[PDB]
Formats: sequence, C-alpha cells, structure tokens
Amino acid sequence: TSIMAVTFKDGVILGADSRTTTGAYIANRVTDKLTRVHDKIWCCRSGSAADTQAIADIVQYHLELYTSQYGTPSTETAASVFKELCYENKDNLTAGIIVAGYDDKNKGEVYTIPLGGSVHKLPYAIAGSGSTFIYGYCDKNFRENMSKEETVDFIKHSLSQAIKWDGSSGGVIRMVVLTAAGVERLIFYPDEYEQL
Amino acid sequence: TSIMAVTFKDGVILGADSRTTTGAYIANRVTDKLTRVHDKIWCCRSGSAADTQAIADIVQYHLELYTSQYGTPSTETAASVFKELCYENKDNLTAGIIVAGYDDKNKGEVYTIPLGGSVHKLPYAIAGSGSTFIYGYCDKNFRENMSKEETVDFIKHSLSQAIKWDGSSGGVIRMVVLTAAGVERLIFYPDEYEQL
Amino acid sequence: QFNPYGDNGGTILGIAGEDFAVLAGDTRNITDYSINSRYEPKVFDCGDNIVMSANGFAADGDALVKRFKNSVKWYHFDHNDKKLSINSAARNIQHLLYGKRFFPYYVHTIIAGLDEDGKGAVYSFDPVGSYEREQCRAGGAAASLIMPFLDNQVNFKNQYEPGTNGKVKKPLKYLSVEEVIKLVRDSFTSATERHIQVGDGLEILIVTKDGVRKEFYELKRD
Amino acid sequence: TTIVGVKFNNGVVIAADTRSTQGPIVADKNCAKLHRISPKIWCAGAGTAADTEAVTQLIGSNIELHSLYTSREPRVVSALQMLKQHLFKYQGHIGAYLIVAGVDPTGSHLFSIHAHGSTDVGYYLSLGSGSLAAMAVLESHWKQDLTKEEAIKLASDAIQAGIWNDLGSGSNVDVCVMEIGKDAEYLRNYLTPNVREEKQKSYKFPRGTTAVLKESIVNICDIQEE
Amino acid sequence: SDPSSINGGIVVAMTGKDCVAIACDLRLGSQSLGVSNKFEKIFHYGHVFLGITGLATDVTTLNEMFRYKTNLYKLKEERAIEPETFTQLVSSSLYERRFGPYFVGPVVAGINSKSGKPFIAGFDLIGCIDEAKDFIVSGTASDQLFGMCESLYEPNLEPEDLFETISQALLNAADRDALSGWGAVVYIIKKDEVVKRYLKMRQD
Amino acid sequence: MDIILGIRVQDSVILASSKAVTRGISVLKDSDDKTRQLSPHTLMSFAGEAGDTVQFAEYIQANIQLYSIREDYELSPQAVSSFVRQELAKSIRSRRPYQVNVLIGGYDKKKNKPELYQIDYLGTKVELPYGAHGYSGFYTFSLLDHHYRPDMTTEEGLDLLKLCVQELEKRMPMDFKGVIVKIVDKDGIRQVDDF
Amino acid sequence: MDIILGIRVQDSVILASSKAVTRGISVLKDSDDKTRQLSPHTLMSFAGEAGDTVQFAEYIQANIQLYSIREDYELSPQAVSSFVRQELAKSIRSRRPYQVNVLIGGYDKKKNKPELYQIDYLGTKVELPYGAHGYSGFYTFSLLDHHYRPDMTTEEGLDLLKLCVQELEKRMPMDFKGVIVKIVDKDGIRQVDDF
Amino acid sequence: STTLAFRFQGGIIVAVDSRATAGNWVASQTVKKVIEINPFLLGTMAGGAADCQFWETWLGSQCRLHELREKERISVAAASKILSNLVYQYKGAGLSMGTMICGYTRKEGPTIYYVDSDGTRLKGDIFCVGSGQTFAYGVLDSNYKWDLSVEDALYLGKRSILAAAHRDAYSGGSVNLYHVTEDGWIYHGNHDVGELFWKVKEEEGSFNNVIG
Amino acid sequence: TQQPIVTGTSVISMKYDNGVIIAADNLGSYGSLLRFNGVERLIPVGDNTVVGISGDISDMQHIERLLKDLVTENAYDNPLADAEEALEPSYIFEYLATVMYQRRSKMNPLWNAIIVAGVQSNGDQFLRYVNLLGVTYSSPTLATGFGAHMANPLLRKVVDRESDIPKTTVQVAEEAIVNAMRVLYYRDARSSRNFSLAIIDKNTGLTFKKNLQVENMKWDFAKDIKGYGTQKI
Ligand SMILES: *[B]([O])([O])[C]([C][C]([C])[C])[N]C(=O)[C]([C]C1=[C][C]=[C][C]=[C]1)[N]C(=O)C1=[C]N=[C][C]=N1
Ligand SMILES: *[B]([O])([O])[C]([C][C]([C])[C])[N]C(=O)[C]([C]C1=[C][C]=[C][C]=[C]1)[N]C(=O)C1=[C]N=[C][C]=N1
Ligand SMILES: *[B]([O])([O])[C]([C][C]([C])[C])[N]C(=O)[C]([C]C1=[C][C]=[C][C]=[C]1)[N]C(=O)C1=[C]N=[C][C]=N1
Ligand SMILES: *[B]([O])([O])[C]([C][C]([C])[C])[N]C(=O)[C]([C]C1=[C][C]=[C][C]=[C]1)[N]C(=O)C1=[C]N=[C][C]=N1
Ligand SMILES: [Cl-]
Ligand SMILES: [Cl-]
Ligand SMILES: [Mg+2]
Ligand SMILES: [Mg+2]
Ligand SMILES: [Mg+2]
Ligand SMILES: [Mg+2]
Repeated sequence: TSIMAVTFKDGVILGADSRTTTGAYIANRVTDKLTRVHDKIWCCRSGSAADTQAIADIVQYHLELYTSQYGTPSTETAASVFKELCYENKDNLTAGIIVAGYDDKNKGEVYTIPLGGSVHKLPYAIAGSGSTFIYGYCDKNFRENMSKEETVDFIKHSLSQAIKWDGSSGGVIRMVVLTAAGVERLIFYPDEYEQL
Repeated sequence: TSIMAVTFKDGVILGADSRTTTGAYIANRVTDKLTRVHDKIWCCRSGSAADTQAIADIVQYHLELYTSQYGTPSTETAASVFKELCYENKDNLTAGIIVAGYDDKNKGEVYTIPLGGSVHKLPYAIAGSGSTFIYGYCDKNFRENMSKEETVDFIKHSLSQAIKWDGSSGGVIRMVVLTAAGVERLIFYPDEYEQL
Repeated sequence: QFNPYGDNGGTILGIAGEDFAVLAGDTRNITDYSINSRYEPKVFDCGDNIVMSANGFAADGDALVKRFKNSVKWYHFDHNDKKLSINSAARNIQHLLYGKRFFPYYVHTIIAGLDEDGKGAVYSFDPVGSYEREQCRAGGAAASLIMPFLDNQVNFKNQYEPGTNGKVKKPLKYLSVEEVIKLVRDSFTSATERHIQVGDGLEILIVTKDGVRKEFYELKRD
Repeated sequence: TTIVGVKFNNGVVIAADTRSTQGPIVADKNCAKLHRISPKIWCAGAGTAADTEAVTQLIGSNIELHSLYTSREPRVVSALQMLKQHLFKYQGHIGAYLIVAGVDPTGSHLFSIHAHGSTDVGYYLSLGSGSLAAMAVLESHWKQDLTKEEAIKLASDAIQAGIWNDLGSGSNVDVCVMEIGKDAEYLRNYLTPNVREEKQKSYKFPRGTTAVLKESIVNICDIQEE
Repeated sequence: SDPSSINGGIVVAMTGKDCVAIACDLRLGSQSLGVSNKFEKIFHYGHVFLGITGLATDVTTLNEMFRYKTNLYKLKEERAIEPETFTQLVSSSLYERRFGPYFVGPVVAGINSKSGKPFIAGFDLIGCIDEAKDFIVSGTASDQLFGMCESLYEPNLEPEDLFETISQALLNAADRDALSGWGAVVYIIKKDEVVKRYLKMRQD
Repeated sequence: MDIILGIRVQDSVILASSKAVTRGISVLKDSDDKTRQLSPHTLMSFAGEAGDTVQFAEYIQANIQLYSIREDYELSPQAVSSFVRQELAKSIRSRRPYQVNVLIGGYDKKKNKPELYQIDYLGTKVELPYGAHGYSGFYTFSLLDHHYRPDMTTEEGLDLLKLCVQELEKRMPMDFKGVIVKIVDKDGIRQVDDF
Repeated sequence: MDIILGIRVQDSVILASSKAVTRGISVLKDSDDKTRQLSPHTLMSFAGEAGDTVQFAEYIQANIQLYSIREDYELSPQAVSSFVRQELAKSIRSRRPYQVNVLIGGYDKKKNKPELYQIDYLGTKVELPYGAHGYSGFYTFSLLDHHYRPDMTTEEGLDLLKLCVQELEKRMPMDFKGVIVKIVDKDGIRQVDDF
Repeated sequence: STTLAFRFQGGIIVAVDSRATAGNWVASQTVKKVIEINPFLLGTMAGGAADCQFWETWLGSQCRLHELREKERISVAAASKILSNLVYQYKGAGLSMGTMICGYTRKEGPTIYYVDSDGTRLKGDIFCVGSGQTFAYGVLDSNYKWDLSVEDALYLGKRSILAAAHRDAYSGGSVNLYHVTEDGWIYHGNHDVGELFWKVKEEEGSFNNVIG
Repeated sequence: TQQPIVTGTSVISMKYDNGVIIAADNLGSYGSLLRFNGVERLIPVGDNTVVGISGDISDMQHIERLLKDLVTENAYDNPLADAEEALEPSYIFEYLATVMYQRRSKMNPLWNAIIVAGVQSNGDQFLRYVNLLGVTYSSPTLATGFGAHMANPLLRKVVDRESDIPKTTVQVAEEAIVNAMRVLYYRDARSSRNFSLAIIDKNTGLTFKKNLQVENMKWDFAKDIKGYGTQKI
C-alpha cells in the first residue's frame, strides 16, 4: 500500500493506490483506500483491510453521533477517536491510518497514526509499505502552501514511484481533494502515471 | 549503510557513508567503505564488515595475480571474481557489493552483486539499508552522460537523504572519482550535506 | 516477550547481638553492567523499633516495604496503638509474601530488632514467605561470599581450643556492638573486592532499647 | 573490560583495566590485558581471556619467525592481517576482540580487530564492556596533534571512566607507550586507585584450632642411593 | 546435566612466608548421591602440586596426562619441571581442546627450587592463567571460598599459621555447599619438606 | 539393565546382579547373567543401554584374554580397572558413546587382597569396600554404612547382601526377578546357585 | 495406580486390584485398597492419577449414598454406571479433568444377575463379561478369551483370576505387591482375605 | 530433606533433618521441619519450605476452630483430610509438599497419614519422605518391630536420619526427635550431625568405610 | 505484553547548586527508520517540574495526557492550587511510579523510561528515575538508554557525589549536558542533532529551551582515514 495526505494553500489532498494483496496474488486491483468518516474528514487506510474497515466504520458512527449532538467535529477530534481505538486495542490491531480534513477555521490538517497508536500532526504524511521508497523524494520536493495543481502533481509523482518499486502497491492512483469549494474525486490510470 | 556507484561522461564515481553499527551503538563513525581492489577498480561494501573485507582482500589478491600474468583486468572480470566468491559461498556470507571501474576501452562501468551472488550491469546502482529510502529520488533524478560536478551533486544529495532517514547510515560522505585523469578522493562533512 | 522481573543487585546482612541487633546493606543499585545509583538506601526504619530490607528486584522490594510500613500503621489503628513485636511482624510478612505465591515478590527479605525479652532478633524470608528466626543471615548477590565467614567468625564453626586437638570446641562467647560492626565492615569490604554488584557505600542500622541509630561507611567505587 | 588506543605526535599509546570476571564474580583483581606480539607491537584484548592470550601468542610466534626469515623488524599490518584471517576462518567462535598498536619502519599504527575478522583504522579506539564509557571520554577530550604526555593522560582517563562506571571493569590501569625511534615502555600498574583499606580485625587463628586426623611426610624427592 | 557440577568438589591454594599451601575436599558423588569419601583431587609431579576440580573422569584423565608429560619432560631435560613452566604446560594442553574441552578447574601450587619463590596459579576449563599473589580457588563452592579467603587471608603467614587459615577457609566454604565435603586434605609445602594433614569435618 | 551390587570383604569380593531383562512392556527373560569373566581372578558385572552392555563387556573380555595369552600372565585387578576406565573415558567423547556402567571385582594374587572397583560410563573410577550402580545405591548404601566391616567373612558378606536384596525387593517398584550372586577369591570365581 | 481386573461369572462379579502405591522412586505402601463400596450390592474399583482417584471415588460414593437415603432404595448397577459415566463425560471437557479409570461390579437384585461395567476417564462405558484398565488387559484378555464361560462358578472365577495374576507377576516389569480380591453377589460384598 | 515417622508399641516416633538448599547452595542447617500443630498433632515438612510452613500453620488454625466448635479434639483422619482437600483445590498450580500428619486419639490410637501436593492421602505404619527417603528406609525396614522400647525406637529414628544425612547431599545439619504418646508429643532434642556421626561411629562400630 | 513501535532514545539529567537540568532529543524512530523529526519528549508540569520520557511514543502521549489531567484535577476545589497546594515534583513522580508498577503487575506495561526533574517547595533539588518495570532510583546524575552508558560517565566527572552539588554552577552543568548530547549524536544510531533542554532553578524558575542543535563537531580527521588496514589510497 502506498498512501499519503498533503496540506496546501486551499486545503488538503489525500492520495492512494488501489492494490489489495493476499501474499503475491492481487485480490483486488481497483480498491478504494480513501474512505469517508465525515463530509470533509477522510482517511487513508493501510495494514489489515478488515481492521481498518472496522475502525473506519466505528469512527464514522462516532462522528455521526458527535454531529447530531455538538455539530461538525474538528479534524483533531476525528484523529483522537481513531487514536483511542488504535491505542487501546494495539495488541489486536494492524492498522496504519492517515487522517485528513478541512475546517474553515483551521483549514487543511493532516494527522498520521502509525502502528503503536501515537498521533502526529504534520504538514504532509506518507504511509504504507510503498512509502519507504519515497521518503527521499517527498522530503526534497515538498513545499508549504502549494497550489492545487502542484499538490496533485506532487502526489501523482510520489505515488508513481512508490507503485514502481513496491510490489504491494499498484493499479490506479485515487485522490480526494478537500477544500472550501467541496469534495472532488480524481483518478489516474497506469498509462498516465507510468510515463512520468 | 548507504552506498552507490554512478557512471557519467568521463567515467564513474563511487559514494558511501561512514557509519558502522553494532545494534544501535556506532562502533565506527569514520569508516571507509570505498575499497580498492585495483588501481582503477574499486568497490562499495555493505552487509557484514568481516565478510566484505575478507572478500575484498581475496579479490585484490586475485587481480594482483591476474595483472602479473595477463595485464590489467577489465571491470567485468573483477565483478566475475566477486560473483564467484559470493555465489559459491552464499550460505555462509552476508555481503552486498557494488563493483565500479574505469577502462579506456569500456570507460565507466558499474556492476551490483546482491545477497544471492547474482550479477547485474547497470548505468548506476544503489545498495545498503539506506538505499531503500532513495529509490524514488534516484530514479527521478538520474540521467546518462552527466558531468563530474552534476554526478557529485547527484550522489551528495542522494546519500544525504539516505543518511537522514536511515539510522544505520551516517557520518561523513566519502566519494572516489574514477576517470582517465586518475583517482580522486572526496569527503563531505555533516554541516555541508545536512543543509541540502 | 515481556519480562516483569529484573535484578537490581546489592547485598544485605543482619546480625543479632545479646541486647542489640544490626541490619546492614550496601547502597549500590544496578542493572546488568551499569550503575544506577551509588547511594540508594535499601535498609529502612519501619517504626516500632523494627528495621527491614527486601533485596533483589527493587520494584518488588520497595512495594513490600511500603506495604509492611502500611501494615504497622493499620496495626496501631486497629489495636489501640499496641507495639508490633518482631515475631508478629515476621508472621505478618509471611502472609504478604505468600499472598503473591503464584506471582512472587522477587526479593530476599530480612528484618531485625528486639524480641519481647529485650534480646536481639533477626528474621529471614525467602521470596514466597517461608521464614525463620536466626542469629545471623546475609542476603542478596554476595550472600554466598559472606555467610561462610559468619559461620566461622560469629558461631565459631570448625574452631577448637588449642592443645586439645579437636576435642573441645571454642566456647560461644557473646559479641559486643563494636565487635559486630567490625565483622560487618570486613564482610562488605571482602564482598566488594570479589563481587561486581557490591560497592560504593555501606549503611548500617543499629537497633537497641534506646532506638534506631545509623552509621555510614565508604566502599570502593569500581 | 575497558581497553583503549590513542595516537599521538610521534607514536601510539594503549591502555587497559586489570579486572577479569566469571559472571558476577571477580576471578582476578590484577589481570594483565596488555600483550606483546613483538618488541614494538603490542595489543590489548577483550572478550574470552584464553582466546586473546592464545591468538596473540600464535601470531606473535609466527611474526617472530617471519621477522627472522625476512631480516626485517615486524610490521603492524602483518600482525593485523594474520590475526584477521585467523579469526575470520573460525567464524567468530574464537572470542578475541583486540586493539592492535605499534611502531615499525613504516611509522606508527593503530587498529582494532573483532572476533568475526573485521578490522578498523582510527586515531582513537575503545573495546570491551566499558568501551562506551571510555569512548565518551575520548570523544569529549581528543584532539589532533596530541603530545606523549597528553595521550597517556587521555588514555588512562578513558580507562578510569570504564573502571568507575562499568561493572565489567575495575582495579588498576595498565599502559604501554610505543614512540617512534625509541624502546616501547610497558607501564604495568601505571595507576593504582583501588587499594583495599586496612581490615578492622586480624583473623589469624590460634595454633591447634583445626582438628586433624592424620599427619605424614610426603616424598617429593627421587629414589635415593644406597 | 552441567558437567562441572555432576561430581562436585573444591580446591583452594594460598601463599605464605617462604611456603605455599594447597587443600581439597574428598567427596565424589553422582548429583545427590554421595559415592566416595576418598577421592583426592590434589596430585604432585616432583615438587610441583596440581589440584583439579570438576568432572571426575577428566580429573583422572588429566592427572594421567600430566604424569605422562612431566615424566617425558624429566627424561629429556634431566631435571624436575618447575611451577612456572608446568603452569604454561597446563594452559597449552587445555587450549588444544578449545572446542571440545575438559570440564575442569585446575590449580597449581609449589616453590621454585632455584629462586625459592612461592608460586600459585589457577585456570578456567580452557587454559586461561590466573596468577594471583595471595590465593586461588576452584570448584562448586568457589563463591564461598572467595568470601572466606578474602576476609581470612593476610600476607606473609608462617607455615603453621597458614595451615590454620587455609583449613578454616576450606571447611567453612564446604559446609555451605551440598556437593562438597565428606573429608578434607591440606598440604603444607616448604622448600624441602612437605606435610600432609587430613582434617576432621562434618560428614553430611 | 537394572540392579548390580558389589561388596569387598576380608578375603573375597561378592557381586550380585539382577536376572530380569525387560523390553518395555514385557519381561522377556528372568535368568540373565549380567557378567563376564575377564580373567581367572577378575569378574566384571555391567548395566546400561541394551546391546551396548554385552558388546562392551565381550570387547573388554576379548582384550584381557588377548593380554593373558601374549604375556602368559594375569593382569592385576587395578591394571584391568585402569584399562576399562580408559576405554570408557575414550568412549564418552566418541560419535556414539558406550552407555555402560560396570563393577570390577577381583582378587589380587600378588598382594593377597580382594579389590572392588566402581566405574560409570563417563570413565569415573573409584575403589570401594562396597558399591552399586543406578538406583540400587539409594536403598543399599545406608544398610552397608551400618553393618559393614573390613574383617567380615564371605558368609557374613552374603548375609549382609541378602539384607540388601530384601530391602530392594520391598521398596523398588520394578520386579528385577532376583539376583545371580558370584564370589571372587584366591581360588577363582564361583556362582552361588541358591539365593 | 496400576492394575485393576474384573470378571462376571454365573452368580457374582469379582474385582481384583493391586496393593502397591509408588511415589516415583519408592513403594510407600503395599496394602492399599483401591475400591469403594457405593451401595450394599455395588462396588467400584479405580486407577489413574494420584489424588484424583480417591477424590473421585469418594465423591461418587457420597452421591450414591445420598440417593439411597433420599429414596430408601438401592439404584441398579446399570443406573449407577450411567451416573458415573456422565460425571466422567462432564469431567473430560472441564478446566482440569478427573484422570480416573474405573470398573463397576454390581449384583442387580431385581433381575438376579451380576453385572460388570468398564468406564475410562473419557466417559467410555461398556458392559463386559470380563474387563481391565491400563496394561493389565494386554496380558489377561487372551487368557480370559480362552478359559471364560458364562456359567462358571465363583470358585472357578477365582481360579481363572489366579491364572491372570500369575501371568501378570511373570511378565509385568512393575512389582504391584499382589492384589486385594472382592466378590459381589446377592448377599452383598465380601473380601477374600487369602489370595 | 529426610523425614520419617513410624507407629510402634510406645506410640509414634517422628524424626527429621534440618537442611535447606537452593541448588547446591546450603541455605540453612537450622530449619524446623516439624510443626507443633497442637499438644497432640505433629506435621512433617518436605518439598517447598513456604508451602509447607504456611499451610501447616494454617492447618493448626483449622484444628483449633474445630475443637472450639465441636468441644472435642480433632481426629488425625479429619486433620489430615482438611490439608489434603485444600492442596487438591490447588492441584496443577504448582504447590510442592510431602508431609506426614502424626497424632494419637482415643478412637484411633497412634495414627500417621502421608499427605501430598498431588492430592495423595495414605494411612500407614511407616513413612519416609524427601530426597533422602530411600536411605532412611533401608535402616528402618531392617530394624523395625512393633515391640520396641521408647528408648530404642527414638534411636532407630535418629540413626535412620543420620544414614540419609551422610549419603544424601540435600539432607543434613541436625536431627530433631519427637515421641508421640497417649498423653501428647515430647521433644527429644536437637542433635548436630557433626557430633552425632563421630559418636555413633565410635560407639556402634558402623561407618567403617569412613576414617576417624 | 506488547512491543514498542515508535520510540524515543536517551533522556539525560543532573543536579547543580541551585537546581536541576534535563535534556532529550526530538526524534521518534520507527525501528531503524528515523520517521518523525519534531517530537517533544520533555513535558513540563507547572513551573517547578519537567518529566523526560524515553521509549514508546504512543505510551508517552498517554502519560502526557495523564499529567495534563493531573493538573486539572489538582485545581479542583483548591484555592491554593497556584501556591501552597501546587503540584510538587515528588507528588508527580510518586503518581507515575505507582502507575508504572501497577501496569507491569498486570503484564501490560507502559514501555517507557522516565526521569522526573524539578525543585521542591523548600528549594531542594528533585531528580528521580522510573521505568516500565516500576524500578526507581535517585542519583546526582540520571540517564536513560544509551545515555546511561555514555552520558553518566561524563556527568559524574562534574558531580561525583552529593558534596559536589553545591560546588557546581549552572554554567558548568549546562556545558556538561550539552557536551553529553553531542557525544550521543556521535555514537547513538537512533539519535538526532536537534534537541530540547530544560533548567529548573530555585531562583530563576523554569527555563525551557527548544530547537537546540549539536554544534562544534569534530569530523575533519575523517579525511585521513583510508581503507581498513593495508590500503593507502
Ligand atoms: B496495503 O498493501 O497495505 C493494503 C491496504 C488495505 C487497506 C487495502 N493491505 C493489504 O492489502 C493487506 C495485506 C497487507 C499488505 C501489505 C502490508 C500489510 C498488509 N491485505 C489484506 O488485508 C487482505 C488481503 N486479502 C483479502 C483481505 N485482506
Ligand atoms: B552497513 O550498515 O551495511 C555496514 C557496512 C559495513 C561494510 C561497514 N555494516 C555494518 O555496520 C554491520 C552491521 C550491519 C548493519 C546494517 C546492515 C547490515 C549490517 N556491522 C558490522 O558488521 C560490524 C559491527 N561491529 C563490529 C564489526 N562489524
Ligand atoms: B573483559 O571484561 O572483556 C575481560 C577481558 C579478558 C580478556 C581478561 N573478559 C573476561 O573477564 C572474561 C569474561 C567472559 C566470561 C565468560 C565468557 C567469556 C568471557 N572472563 C574470562 O575469560 C574468564 C573467566 N573466568 C576465568 C578466566 N577467564
Ligand atoms: B527438603 O529437602 O525437602 C527441604 C525441606 C524444606 C521444607 C525446608 N527442602 C528444601 O530445602 C528446598 C529445596 C529442595 C531440596 C530437595 C528437594 C526439594 C526441594 N528448599 C527450599 O524450599 C528453600 C526455601 N527457601 C530457601 C531455600 N530453599
Ligand atoms: Cl479495503
Ligand atoms: Cl569496514
Ligand atoms: Mg543517520
Ligand atoms: Mg565491586
Ligand atoms: Mg561412579
Ligand atoms: Mg548430606
């Protein structure tokens, strides 16, 4: 799995590959790893498909119940709910989740939650087996306050390399853009991103 | 360990960090991993320090004896001698070696020999624990027929990132330039390459 | 896998006199080949003229002492400020230790004080609560170095009277507090020489009818 | 064990503590860890004591025969090469961790050797259980262009750091100075900061205290004449 | 299972003024079962004395081996082997079995016949030499012996005083070890007379 | 196999050895003689792993008989015991060691003294007034410690041996089917046919 | 414990059980009665792990005695055997199962027939003319297969039982110190004091 | 540990050794392996020191409660069964106990029960328990009779422990003797093996193997 | 029982005449990967205490939340929350020590090593250690992980015993701490150049220094080192 979330001037963009593997067999080549826990709070999932689905479903329930009582939750709040589940059940879970969301007050925010259940607020985050191969590239090429088009290119190029080198990553590159304007889904096919 | 060899217009350049570790203790922070098996045939060493030293010493002996009988050996020949030792003793060795050399007929050549003992001739090669973090960066930034100054910058930037992310890599960045002009040693200190 | 036990080293020594008792222990605290502290008190005044030390795994040692000190406090509350006798304290400690029979306090416990006739008393425990009153006992890392010396120099074992050749034993004459402190100091000096976990400092607590007194002596720091 | 090696202006110095241990017990309080390979090539050893001793004697013996064969004073690189190839062959099972130093016609040299056969070059080195305490001192106080007096001071201070802070090290500091164009000076017990204090009591027994069953003269002499 | 503590036993050696002493217990057992109370662990080749603790078959084997080697030495050299030289021979012989060692704890004691200097030495099972000025200990109650020797010992003891010190060191150490005891022997060694004394001790 | 005992009295050595042979579930034989005559005045009893015991005993027997023919002379019990010990001390560091424990009872015709040697599979030799291998000694040594004398007769030795066997038959779980008793003295070796 | 046997003849059931109790190295007792009377015409012998055997037997005994008092009536051997089987079948899936094998010998006063039930620790019940637990059956079933009849007398049953015990004493490695024999018939339970 | 107890004409003899070990290390030579449950009941201790000490002093509390509730001395059968039923609850957990419960009541006479941490409870005339039990059995079985005098029975028990103290490495220190009669138990002193061995050897003519 | 995932390395500290100093680097490692470069591992509690934590970062964040909650709870119904009844270093430590030992006793430890540095009400210096096993000890100098092996030897040369504390100034003490951090960067493979340092003085209060860097490093001598023995070029 190759997943990442990147804050930029107008908000935040989530990115992910579409490969699910059972050993070396690709059980699903068109997987959607960008999942919605609230209108403008999404997450990227890596690790166990069952665990991360179960967690995301529980979080979506918690935030739906939060909204009914206290109004729209912050991205920090959503990250905290993910953390609570990942930390307290660390012995039984294999889940690496990146939480990304857009407020109007706080704008674009990214929180990464690795295996232990710790929380880290960052300008951008990378995760999954394929992320190892792009630490160098992403550190050198990331800038703060990029444009939408620049951020899409940054994610497209980054995940392209992660896919190229990681066998557990592949298929299409899915992206989700989170801004004041709304929620936009993007997709990029092999013929496009392989020639980069 | 972060090591690499890169062919360019005038020949080939070898690059390496200087860290040797026993677990998390840095047993030597100023190690020389760029070692000489012939006048203009050098290698980069990764894996066991004992194994790669023992191998390099045996290869230097073989090429010294080759030279006395048949004249200067090719880089391909040197790689073959490394391979023979690494392949036939694969069960007992932990050695990842990059062989790089300069002929006048063949110019700059790079051969990489991973754990199994297979040989791969490449325009450039990367290896060691820290190489994982720069596959993305090196693939995107490598060009054929670069200049000396460009190749030095490519290696300096690449190993800088490998050092930054890999705990097993660190210290100074050593480099060895192999051209028709001769053999040049370069060194780059933390204050220089960390700010890149 | 998680290992809930550790070894903090150290060594302790209790000697009962005719109208006094001493409980000594080195002040060094360690893990593996490192020194944590050169002065970490190990022998404690627990009230009611009783001194205690629980040597081995320090976390369990501190827990036990803490719980016994607590037991002394509640013994006063529940029984009209009655003085907890050394024999009663010993039995109470057995139940504290055996209560964790299937997940033991990993310590060698020794207490010292005076019995109800005013005579010197030392009691010794194993980790799971078995106990016994003794005239002499060393505990901890260098216990194997010290005990034989105390068999010889306190109980005059294998010693006989000159001229008789093995027929008449050396008589078991009583030892003064000055004489006992000499033997304690020599025991720890010798233990420090040959045991790597022993050193830094020696702290001795002396118990008499007048109360609890303290003496400190330097030990080699290598 | 704490062993160190320090390069200086006109030579090299090595040092070592004098404690040997079987588990948590001290076997010897004044152990000699500085070994002579040749007159002006000395090495300090950590790890398995029999191994450091044996591997030093063997290579030292072969170095002597080599020196006689070639009519040349032995070189440190020769001792280094012979030690590493021997240790490599035995795949780490010979537990010898060595700091090899010396002066020869090529100059002054300082190397380390590990049990699996890997060698390292340096201006300052440390090995053994107290190497971290020693390396802390070396990393704090080492500089280029040290004098003889400064290097001895630095080396012994690094051993002291091991003596006091590492339980695997203790007792005394041994030193060996190897200067170019001079005889190597072996300073046995250079420092003695761990003398035992006087005991409180004398434990000399009265004669006849032990019970005896039988007495007899033992014949140590050979078969006699007449 | 552990070869060095199947049979049990102990040896201790000490230096005095112009003299040395070496002592051992007499027990041989099969773990808990006591088998023999006459198993002496001190041997001598000329004026050089050797004590050996550990696995009993190896104790016997090594004695026979060093008798073999010291007898050949004497025939070729035309003189008795000295303690310093014998110490090196023990070390060499043990190290040749580096990866298949004799499970023993040897102790050498004697006086150099030419210089008159008292000498003691100890070894691990594979040859390392511990050449102490004061004392050497070995066996299943070595921890106990270290504690006794370190407190009781003082330098320059006269032969008859040294006897008392070493005897009390052995006896009280053995009594704190299950696999040692069942009798004891003490050798007092001077430049040209050696006295052997069997000690009365508890038989449990 | 199981129980082998030995006792040295004034003028003879007496060896007692069980008759049972057990292949796991069943007792295949109840009349097995666990001994070999090495020389006219030297007897060796044995117990250990199946096959190894007999193979070792017969190998020792052959070697001593060879020595006897070559020199036209009988080796002393001490000499035979030393030879046996060395073979076992050699064996313990072999590819597959002999798993055999032995007692050697002999009468030395030169010194006019009986001699009993106990040797285990490691090559551990001890000369004793009385000895045993396996779990036998755990029951029998306390009795022998109480009743034994150096000046006992052969008949007194047999009575003290009966007391040992009775204790074993009372307290040991395994039925060892009684013992074959053999006496070694100045006149040679003979078997007590009623015990 | 070790050997327990059972045989059902014309008019009675005979149970034989060894007397030995062995704590590893030593035989602590040679007169142990490995049986409990559950009711006047029902006897249960038992063998298995130490402690569990007696604890289980006495627990069953108490339950049947309770039933007898409550109803003023003796349960049939078949009914008692079914109760015992259920307790063991319950036990085998417990935290710590009863490691006990039993024989139940009873005389049914209603049908005027002897009955022998063999039940192992798993709760495996079978009604048999003759039965055994452990390694006993390996030796004894061949003899019983040859000599047994349904119309045998009690005296003939005891003779056939002696032939079983003799075979066991010949071929089994362990000394089980003989057996206590008990007969169950219309008149109740009695012990054969000479066997 | 070597502990024994046997029934005879003059009641019961109980004899125990005094040694406690941790591996080969002799931890104590002065251990009290006999427990005075009441003036009529004794318990022996073998195996784990703590397990035995704790649960046998606990047993004394249960026996005291019985006679407070029933106004009558507890039987040896009932006292032994309280302990055996208790350890049976803990079966598997790793308790380590080998004990004899010894006493004398009117209804029972002199009685001995062997109680075990595996749940074993056995009534009997003679028992030896511990690592040196086999050594003690040898002396007992060859010299035991019903018609022994209190003086001769006491010596046989003392001698049987000595036999085991000599041979068994994990037994020794000293011998504690008790004699249990119709009117209660009676202590018969601590006997150091270091003095008892040489005394018995000289007077009895035994241990001719050892030199003195 | 678990295994630590994201981890923090050494925490080092020492006493001086008027207070205590404590320091720790800003790295969060993921095995050999130097994953997170902006992690604060010194957490102040009030104006008189700093808790330094090493080991598992998820457990560190949990402990951070416990301390935050402790301050909130202490203020409840407490008019002297910012005066006589404020949280002391000794109170904060004992609480943590209780939790650590309880968690190890349930076989579910907080996989950390903790040093509580601070100054008491009466001006006395407080410095005590606790870890995943619930083991506790005090010393003039204290350090965790690699710091224990490399920092303590250096810091003990300044303050070797109790009597050396009044003779040690804040300038000398800080100098020693900063040097120790450099040595750890040379030699610890799981350390970073960036670190935080905290001083708690009885006169000048709590001084918290962020974004410090290891400087004055010696690397020039590396250029002369060639090969591993015989190589000259
Ligand atoms: B990715 O590779 O980490 C991916 C993300 C997942 C959320 C779709 N995980 C998987 O494909 C996992 C295996 C795995 C691979 C690499 C790292 C960690 C885990 N696969 C599954 O969970 C899986 C596979 N087949 C069926 C169901 N689930
Ligand atoms: B590098 O990390 O691969 C490095 C290269 C070597 C040629 C100097 N190797 C080492 O540092 C190895 C350990 C190792 C770490 C990571 C990957 C593979 C191997 N160290 C040693 O071999 C070593 C350590 N201490 C003493 C001697 N040798
Ligand atoms: B040092 O701490 O490395 C020291 C140096 C030695 C060369 C004199 N080593 C030892 O003391 C070793 C420790 C050790 C113990 C066990 C296995 C391997 C190493 N000790 C000995 O070699 C030793 C122990 N007992 C007797 C003799 N030698
Ligand atoms: B005895 O050997 O069983 C003896 C009696 C015990 C009740 C004091 N036991 C022990 O000495 C045991 C060890 C042991 C030896 C042999 C067999 C079984 C057990 N010792 C201890 O339990 C013990 C307790 N505390 C400290 C040291 N040893
Ligand atoms: Cl999915
Ligand atoms: Cl290298
Ligand atoms: Mg790095
Ligand atoms: Mg010390
Ligand atoms: Mg034997
Ligand atoms: Mg004994």
